Amino acid sequence: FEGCLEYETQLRRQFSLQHVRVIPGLADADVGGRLGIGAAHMLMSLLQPQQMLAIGFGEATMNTLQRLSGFISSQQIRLVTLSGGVGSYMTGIGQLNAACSVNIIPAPLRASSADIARTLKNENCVKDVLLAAQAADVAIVGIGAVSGYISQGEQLMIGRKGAVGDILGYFFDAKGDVVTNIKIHNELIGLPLSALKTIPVRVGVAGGENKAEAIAAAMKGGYINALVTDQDTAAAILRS
Amino acid sequence: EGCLEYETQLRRQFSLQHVRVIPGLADVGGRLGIGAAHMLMSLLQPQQMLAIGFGEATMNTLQRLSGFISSQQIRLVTLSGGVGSYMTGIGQLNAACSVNIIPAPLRASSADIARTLKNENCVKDVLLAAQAADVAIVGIGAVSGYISQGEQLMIGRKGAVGDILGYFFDAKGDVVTNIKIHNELIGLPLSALKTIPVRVGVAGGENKAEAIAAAMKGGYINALVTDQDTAAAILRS
Repeated sequence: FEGCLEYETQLRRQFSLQHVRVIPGLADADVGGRLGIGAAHMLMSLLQPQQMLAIGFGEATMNTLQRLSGFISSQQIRLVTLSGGVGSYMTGIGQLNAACSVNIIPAPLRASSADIARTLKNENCVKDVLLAAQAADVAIVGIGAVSGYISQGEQLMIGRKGAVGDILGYFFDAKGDVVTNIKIHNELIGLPLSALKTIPVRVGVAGGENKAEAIAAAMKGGYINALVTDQDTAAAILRS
Repeated sequence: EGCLEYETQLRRQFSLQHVRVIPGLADVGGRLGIGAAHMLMSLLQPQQMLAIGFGEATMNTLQRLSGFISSQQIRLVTLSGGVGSYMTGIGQLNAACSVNIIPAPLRASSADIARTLKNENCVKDVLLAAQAADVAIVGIGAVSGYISQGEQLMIGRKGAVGDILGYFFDAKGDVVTNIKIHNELIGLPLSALKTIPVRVGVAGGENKAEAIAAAMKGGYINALVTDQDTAAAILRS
């Protein structure tokens, strides 16, 4: 039969990934903390001293930063937020050393209207951070699945419009294309997915079998070109 | 030293609640941080809320207060936008500390944009939290890069002597009313800061005496941490 190493090889070839790690399904520990540890080990090998790491929001990325905090200080890694929201990055940034360089988009995650988001993106202190993010060497993001900032109603319509998952709040369909008649898209302050693709090494950290279709789609769209996930999710991706 | 005597005079002359005057007597700003952290350690009860301004005296203070903030579970909230400008201070706390940050720039490119930003739910929520704080800790600037060299010159021409949180006031302590940066700032205005019951100003340097006196006369702070020479200067203001 087949195990984690074989799932890594298959994922790597099937989605043309640059790096993949697949962690075993059960252990004496919950998946999400173990995803963090694994994403952290992958980033430690990928990042060179003084390089720049763009970070998304969410529990998996915040767990990852925690595990990476020592390497971040020791290796002088500069962190930059991929999205607005400020406070949503504090569980991961809090663990860092005071001398660590962190560049934070000083704006909300989501504006109340598209005109307001467009205004805020043009504010110099925000535009500067958006450019810095797009220029990073490596990115780490979570991946949400349609299976705080979005109402129940919006979530239901996002799904009716064919979204399967999101990165940074931007929703894409089963083929990996951004769903284009979704209003939240034009209201978000951070980097759009088309800009995220500038970053050369884009690591998704995500798991739960429920997320298989979203993770697959994210790779088919090109948004991530490296993956950290778990055994069961990997299997499900491969049959997607 | 003559420190207790300056404390008494300052307290009486400006009707202050608490005052500390540190010896003259070389690392001034470092010792003001110590001073103001000590004052805050005696004022804050467990789980109370501290509103913080930006600048180095305040960020210094925060470093020295960091273990008190953990063990007494002090909740921190930013008085202004800017985010990045608070990071040297908050980086020094651990990750179980509660820190509520205004998610917006310090200054918008126009007053309409400031006003739009202040009405965003996520900004407005933090502004209210800030105004509801138990104690505040701010620096005081003296007219003696969020602002042009050109702007700074016109701000002095308009009769400002000093600022708190980028809000400039004249020698009597009144907010200078024809300065457009005021309507571009995202944070709490000074009139709102005055809701907070204990408002501690931490500032020193003889050149700041006029600004510091004025801040007191306008009621923006009602507690002060400063150094001996500055105290002597304020009192002769």
